[PDB]
Amino acid sequence: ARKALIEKAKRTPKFKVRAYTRCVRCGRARSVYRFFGLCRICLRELAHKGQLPGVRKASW
Amino acid sequence: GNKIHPIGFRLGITRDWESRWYAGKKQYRHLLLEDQRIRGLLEKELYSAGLARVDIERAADNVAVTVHVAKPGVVIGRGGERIRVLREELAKLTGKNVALNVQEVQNPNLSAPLVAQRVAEQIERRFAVRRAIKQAVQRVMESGAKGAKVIVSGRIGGAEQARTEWAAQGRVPLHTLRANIDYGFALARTTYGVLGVKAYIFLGEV
RNA sequence: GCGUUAAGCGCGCCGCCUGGGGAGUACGGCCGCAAGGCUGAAACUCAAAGGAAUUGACGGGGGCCCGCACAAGCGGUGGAGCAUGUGGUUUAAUUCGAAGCAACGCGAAGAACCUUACCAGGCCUUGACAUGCUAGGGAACCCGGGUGAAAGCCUGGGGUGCCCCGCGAGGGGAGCCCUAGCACAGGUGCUGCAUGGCCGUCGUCAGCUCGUGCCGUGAGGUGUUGGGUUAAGUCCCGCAACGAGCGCAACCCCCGCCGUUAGUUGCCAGCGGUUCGGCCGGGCACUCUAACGGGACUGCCCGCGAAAGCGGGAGGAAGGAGGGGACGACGUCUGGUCAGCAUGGCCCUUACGGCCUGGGCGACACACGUGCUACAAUGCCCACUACAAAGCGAUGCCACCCGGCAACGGGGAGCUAAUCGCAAAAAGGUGGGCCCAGUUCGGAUUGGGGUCUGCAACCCGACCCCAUGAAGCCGGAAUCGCUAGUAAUCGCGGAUCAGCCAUG
Ligand SMILES: [Mg+2]
Ligand SMILES: [Mg+2]
Ligand SMILES: [Mg+2]
Ligand SMILES: [Mg+2]
Ligand SMILES: [Mg+2]
Ligand SMILES: [Mg+2]
Ligand SMILES: [Mg+2]
Ligand SMILES: [Mg+2]
Ligand SMILES: [Mg+2]
Ligand SMILES: [Mg+2]
Ligand SMILES: [Mg+2]
Ligand SMILES: [Mg+2]
Ligand SMILES: [Mg+2]
Ligand SMILES: [Zn+2]
Repeated sequence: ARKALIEKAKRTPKFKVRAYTRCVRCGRARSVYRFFGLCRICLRELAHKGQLPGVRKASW
Repeated sequence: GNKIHPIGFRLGITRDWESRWYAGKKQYRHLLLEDQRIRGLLEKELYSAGLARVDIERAADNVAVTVHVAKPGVVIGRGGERIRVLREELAKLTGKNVALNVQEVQNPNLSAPLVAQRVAEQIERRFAVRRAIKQAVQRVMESGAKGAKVIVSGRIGGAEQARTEWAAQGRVPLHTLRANIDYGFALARTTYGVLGVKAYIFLGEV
């Protein structure tokens, strides 16, 4: 998550196919979810703290 | 590594969402994100006051923001000029145009987040950890409540070894999906490393 | 432990000890046929040697007792082709981590570029990013040109208003740009045996403790042991304990019957019209929908028991925790992660910083792991035809027509979606073909053509079509999962995602 590498927000990609999601908290661009924009970690946490509306702990 | 978050494990019942509002599909993320921003500002500012929780409701370009503090006077300010700057500073961040409420804390001695930061501070002030702890605990214990329990990370005292401190009275049932246990985590930066502070508080039942 | 068979209370006398090792050894002496025996040191050396008892761990000790742990049983893995991970080989690089169970389709829910952290080459230094300082020119910013792979280097012209003071030229000054110096950014650069955080794991195992009292010089023990019962330290009875906490359970979610609520789901179920496709009238009954609520408690009857609890029966949708989730104690391992994030210390700051193109993360003659597809007729191919759930969709799902063998293109309706689309579900059923053969089994490899995505598909994409049609005839030692709607088997969906190596 090198600050520099956090330049996805640099619209100008030269070729859209070069854009990539990146976490919006960890930077951890590995496995992010579009809906929230959260590095799978920076999501299970907020979802626990309760800062993610309706994001209830699933269960069936 | 174990023991799920007592809060999130209770989000369905005895405990609710810090950010309640609807939307989705193509706004959620943007909107949601917006929340982390506020909470970002409210936290770096209303610290010396006792930020306890940050409810954030929405109804389209009309947010709520209801900061929970122990010393609301600090949030407010002299006659209320500071609730003018924050309230205004919040806009330069979100043009959504929202208000800002401030609900005092009925004996902060019962707000986990606070019972922790309390401890946290002491630690950074180089105070025997074992004490602040036993101290905090008794406080809660002694200010109503049916159960309390404080946990502090390692390096307690700059020990070269990463330890753990306990202390806890009354009943504190993390497994009972009804108990309604308040939780809170205080971080502790320090000359020798970082110490985490966990505080649970058990109140009544429903 | 001893206790009138005292290790009690006393008296008489005798022997003997005065740290361990060196040593019962050396020497002297006495004794013996001899083997040896009795008497018996020190130098040296070590901070101990040692006794009883407590907790625990361990035992090829014992009793009791659980878990697909074994057995019974079904399917599979180890053989092959391939896919994916890992090692070894190897490479300019093949970035890094993970390692017995508790690493090995694991981080990586998506490496052609990006990502990417590695390698070569070109290139920038207050920097791709944050706040602030000194001197100076000009300042916002917008549009061309040259070298170039790109970056970047060099460079050209439009264009400054904003506040105050001044007739005005013009000067001062705030936000900003740029050269230069500085504080400093930045670092996926070491350390998770400095850490938070979160996770794994023994263990969803049944346990781990506390208060008060009692026992004990004490460490601690008692309660938490015992008999019985339980999925369980669950409950009963006993007992110097009486309790209580964390855990167990219950509270919560989904599936089982039912009711209430609500009917732009659903139905000739009841009625008339029909382009008989429930299409329209109409009605909410049923289905479904999503909310609340009722409902099993060994409550009921028989029988065993002190009691708990256990066997059976009855009513009932459901029975003794109805199935499955969510939920993982005090603690273990210096378990994992400083590459998610955070942070202590160390280290780099014409560089372990940053940009770019190309390459690498994808190679093999090797081994293993986890997988898929098979080796066939309880099958395989073709035509016809039937029943599902759960999700997804505006910078998307795409009906319908025409084109092309097809991938798919071109046109193009509906839908911000229970009431449009992805969709045909497949195995199945019905007719028929193949007839046991590497064979209409198996689809690898390879040749050739072609579509799409994407700036680009050589290194490295998916897909369609023809051709080729390999290893493979059910797997050595050894090894895995599963006790039900499970295993086995058959499809459909999603996340990431341009596309996609998902046989995960
Ligand atoms: Mg960082
Ligand atoms: Mg002798
Ligand atoms: Mg002699
Ligand atoms: Mg002895
Ligand atoms: Mg002994
Ligand atoms: Mg079982
Ligand atoms: Mg067996
Ligand atoms: Mg094999
Ligand atoms: Mg029972
Ligand atoms: Mg159990
Ligand atoms: Mg439970
Ligand atoms: Mg280690
Ligand atoms: Mg790889
Ligand atoms: Zn994140």
